[PDB]
Amino acid sequence: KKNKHKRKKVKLAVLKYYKVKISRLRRECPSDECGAGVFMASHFDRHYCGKCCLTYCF
Amino acid sequence: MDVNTALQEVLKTALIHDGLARGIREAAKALDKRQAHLCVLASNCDEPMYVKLVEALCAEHQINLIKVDDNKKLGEWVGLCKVVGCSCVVVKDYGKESQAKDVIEEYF
Ligand SMILES: [Zn+2]
Repeated sequence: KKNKHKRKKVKLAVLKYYKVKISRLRRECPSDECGAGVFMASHFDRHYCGKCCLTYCF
Repeated sequence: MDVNTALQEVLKTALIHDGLARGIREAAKALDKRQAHLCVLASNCDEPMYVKLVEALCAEHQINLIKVDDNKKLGEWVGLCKVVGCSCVVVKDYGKESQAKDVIEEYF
């Protein structure tokens, strides 16, 4: 039987985007729809915005 | 016309006008977006990095902040009612100017 995907719950994910002077560790998506609020995923070889699927390879 | 009553009335108006952003993630997005004139914080929350980030971002954006006592009461005020309990709120905009809004601005 095929198993359904289960979302891995992350506790206080927003806490990982900022360091306290403030520092935004995750790169922000440079798109008209997303803007500064949305952060881009830092994968092992690429930056990937979740909202608009924008990907910048290293 | 206490500041608590003013906050309750302004939050009710913002919710009725869909101008409220509940939760730390939505609040942080609204603050970073150079919007969300006002912010409300709950002193009950036990996470230190929570309050540290909330206050740091609020000060960096240079916007008003209020430290209410109970997270459960804050959630019941913002309209999560059984109440989930909101530990950080943001006012994206106010629906209409009111005496409660004026009292909040004076307290600011
Ligand atoms: Zn994007």
